Amino acid sequence: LDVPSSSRYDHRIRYVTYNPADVVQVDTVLGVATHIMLEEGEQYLTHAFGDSEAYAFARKGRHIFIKPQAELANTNLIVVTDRRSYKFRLQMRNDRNGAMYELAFRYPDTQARQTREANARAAVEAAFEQRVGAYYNLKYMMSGDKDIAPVNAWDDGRFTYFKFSANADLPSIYFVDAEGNESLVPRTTVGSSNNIIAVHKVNPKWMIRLGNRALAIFNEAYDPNGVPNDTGTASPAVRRVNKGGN
Amino acid sequence: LDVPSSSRYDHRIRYVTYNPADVVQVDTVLGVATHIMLEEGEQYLTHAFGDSEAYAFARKGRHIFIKPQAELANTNLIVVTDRRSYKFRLQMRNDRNGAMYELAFRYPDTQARQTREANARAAVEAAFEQRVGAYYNLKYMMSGDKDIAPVNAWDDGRFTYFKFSANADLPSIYFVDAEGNESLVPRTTVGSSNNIIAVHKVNPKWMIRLGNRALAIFNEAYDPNGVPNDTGTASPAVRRVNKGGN
Amino acid sequence: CASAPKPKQPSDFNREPVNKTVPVEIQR
Amino acid sequence: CASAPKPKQPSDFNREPVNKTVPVEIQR
Amino acid sequence: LTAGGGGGGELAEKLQPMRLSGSSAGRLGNRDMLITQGTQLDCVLETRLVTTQPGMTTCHLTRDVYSTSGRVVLLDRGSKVVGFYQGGLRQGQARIFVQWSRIETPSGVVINLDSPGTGPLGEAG
Amino acid sequence: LTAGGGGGGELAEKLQPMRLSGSSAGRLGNRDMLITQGTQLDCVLETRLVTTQPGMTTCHLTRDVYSTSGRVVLLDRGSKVVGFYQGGLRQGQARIFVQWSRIETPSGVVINLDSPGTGPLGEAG
Amino acid sequence: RLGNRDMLITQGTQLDCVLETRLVTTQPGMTTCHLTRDVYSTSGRVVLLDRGSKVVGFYQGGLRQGQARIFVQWSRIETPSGVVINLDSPGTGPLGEAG
Amino acid sequence: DRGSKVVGFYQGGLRQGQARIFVQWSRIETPSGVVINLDSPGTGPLGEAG
Repeated sequence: LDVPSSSRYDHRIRYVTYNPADVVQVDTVLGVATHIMLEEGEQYLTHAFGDSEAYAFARKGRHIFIKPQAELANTNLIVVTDRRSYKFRLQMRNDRNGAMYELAFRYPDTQARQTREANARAAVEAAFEQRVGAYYNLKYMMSGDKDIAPVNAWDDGRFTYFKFSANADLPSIYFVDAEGNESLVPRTTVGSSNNIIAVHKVNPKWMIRLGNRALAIFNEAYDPNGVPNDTGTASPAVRRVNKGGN
Repeated sequence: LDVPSSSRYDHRIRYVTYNPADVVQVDTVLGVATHIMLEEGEQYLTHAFGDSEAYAFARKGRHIFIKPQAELANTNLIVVTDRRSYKFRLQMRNDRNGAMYELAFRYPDTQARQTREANARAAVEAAFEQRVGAYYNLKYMMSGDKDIAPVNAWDDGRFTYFKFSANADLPSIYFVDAEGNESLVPRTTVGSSNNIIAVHKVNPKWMIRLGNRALAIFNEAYDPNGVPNDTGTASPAVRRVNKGGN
Repeated sequence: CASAPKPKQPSDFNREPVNKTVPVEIQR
Repeated sequence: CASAPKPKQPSDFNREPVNKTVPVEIQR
Repeated sequence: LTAGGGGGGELAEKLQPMRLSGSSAGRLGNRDMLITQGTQLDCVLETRLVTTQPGMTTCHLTRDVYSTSGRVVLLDRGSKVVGFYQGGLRQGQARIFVQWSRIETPSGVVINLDSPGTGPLGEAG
Repeated sequence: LTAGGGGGGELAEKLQPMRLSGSSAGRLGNRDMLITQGTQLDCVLETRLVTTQPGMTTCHLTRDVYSTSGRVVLLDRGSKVVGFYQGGLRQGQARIFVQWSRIETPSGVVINLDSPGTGPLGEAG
Repeated sequence: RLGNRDMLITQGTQLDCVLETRLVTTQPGMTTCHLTRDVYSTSGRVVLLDRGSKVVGFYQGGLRQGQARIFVQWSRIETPSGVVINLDSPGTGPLGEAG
Repeated sequence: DRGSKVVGFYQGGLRQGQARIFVQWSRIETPSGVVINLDSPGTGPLGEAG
């Protein structure tokens, strides 16, 4: 018998924390409607009264209304849904005092699941932004149409960043292989003012094109090894884990 | 006779360990509906009563509700599913106390089987990971376009492994036979950072292509005999047993 | 006889560093 | 008259070992 | 358990009036969160284009695109626009009609613009 | 046992308005688990391709593919893409349309991308 | 996500067999070939198709002018131990060129 | 006002013997936000059609 715990503003609003191995003692008074609230997204499956006639039941989605329709209506309500099955011990109150206007549920496991995920996301963002112990390469040269040149260019061993001035059109950057052929490389545009193009590869030679102008970028300290990606993310402090299982 | 045991929170919530050669003692009271649950994923076949009118039967998938409709309802409900056949001895109680709101089953055989499955999987994974008694061949030479070369290549006698640095694109690997023709060979990408390409064959000569650059890999200690696969798996400590029978 | 023209190739003469000054995104 | 080109055949001159150092996957 | 005269055939059909309905001026709602028709988005083509087979194109905005009021940057620079062409050229044609279908801002905003792609000076295709 | 006037036909037809409905901007939900349109996956062709008969193809990713925000590796390197071509060529065509249909990460992740296969610089087919 | 990768051969796997029956495309007919190598699972840890397994396919419709390859559909494979699986897969040359 | 932006379109190309294309202007946007749907023929500098 979990007895609904009354609120601080009114006695008519009582809260109960769910417990699968316990029941709900609902003290209904005569001539009121008790509003039981399910969890959001919970799909009602089936219910079963002790007397189908003692209480009047009408349900709309996750909203439950019951109403006594007889004297000495002491029965039970076992409403079962896809997620769980509720248990009520409907004990009629004879003096019509201390009513129960709505029964609200608290789910401990769901709250723990939601707070664990939020804390994990906070830790993930903190670890992504902390960006500790990275090594930067600044030995980059350029030759070509200098009017489309970046004002800076470097890499951290995983991505290559080209920083452009505020007035310069952002050009298109192409990956150049040993024979001189060019191929697309994926890029993400980062920076406070979107002035940095981050390409997802470290390469010795690059190609920058804007219209009919071309600039060649040369990595003068190419590291054929680099640092391995053991975690699955762009940071050494955030692991990518398999959720789907299956 | 199985008497279900009450929980420590409410005495009206009882569980019982299924025993196929024994009935359960169901202590129903007047006006209180009892919830009976079948196992997850069970298909209800048919139920049969000692008295149809003494109790009211309502079912929804794996959910069953019963409730007395007459005095001296001392009868039985026999319900059969594909997995088993449940036995119920319904004994009405006179004084309307000690009711059974919900009865649950603890199946010992299904969890006993699920424990053997998990132990089997743990043993198989341990056997695969142990990789004991393995002989490695590192006598590999290469010649060609060295800019797509691995940083290491070896074999264990069953697979050939090519390890590539973090900054290198993973190329295509082909199987070169005596006449010099190339043919496809299956591969799996292994390693923590997905840097190793394991091809499923030991061969004297290999070929590595990426775009328009080619590299040839030569096995300098080729063993035609190899080690036979008497088990059916990649490891000498895991069998592959025929389950299909037939 | 006629083939699709290639884009401009840059002149390999005026090779100068991209980084005149250390960026602030390197925290320097 | 005309047949499909073959892919580049690597030169057989600069033959060198692949393994300069023992891999760590061998655990050595 | 649970509860439950008519002649002049030519001259009179040439004198048939053409009545065009008048129009009434409206007003744009919020001009700080709006990019109106005929605004020119300047992007740089990424994928080399060959019109043998139908295909998907890709270009990246070079400049910030402001709202009509010219006060809020609505499409950041470096946004990725995605388009497509199809149908090939006919004899005598030297321009392929490219439709741009969606643009994706670096901050995550995604808007379905289904707009003709033009050359550097707005000539079709 | 069991219980239970209208004239001006040409000029008035040429003045018919072209009313194109406006668009409303959205926002991408999780960009750490998203590979948006127009992303360029660089894979290396495994099977030699001869277009006499329709057939299945196969290519392996050469590089890790990152999420839109570029912080998570969504499609590992060495994943196996599978696609197909059909219909052969016509006269005057030097490119075949290859559609890639599925990709399989080395860790077991499978996603149906029904995308066009292009050349190294995006040229269709 | 794939369910069990120790009991799975996924799309695009390259089975290497050796053709047994000499092939002449005058009449529609049925072919046959034998796997030369053990075919491992996707995880590369269990031998799912043994060597010597007998694949059975067929062609039809002949060639047209300008075509130098016939389309062969492989229909079933039967492992030396008894396993039978209906792979309705295209037949390709040694490097995967169709037909 | 001046500086209003007008938007139009054309289609169908030219036939032989034609040196003018029919342009229809669709909408106009005043620099203060006014929008009126004028669907009017576009002419040359002296009102010649197309």
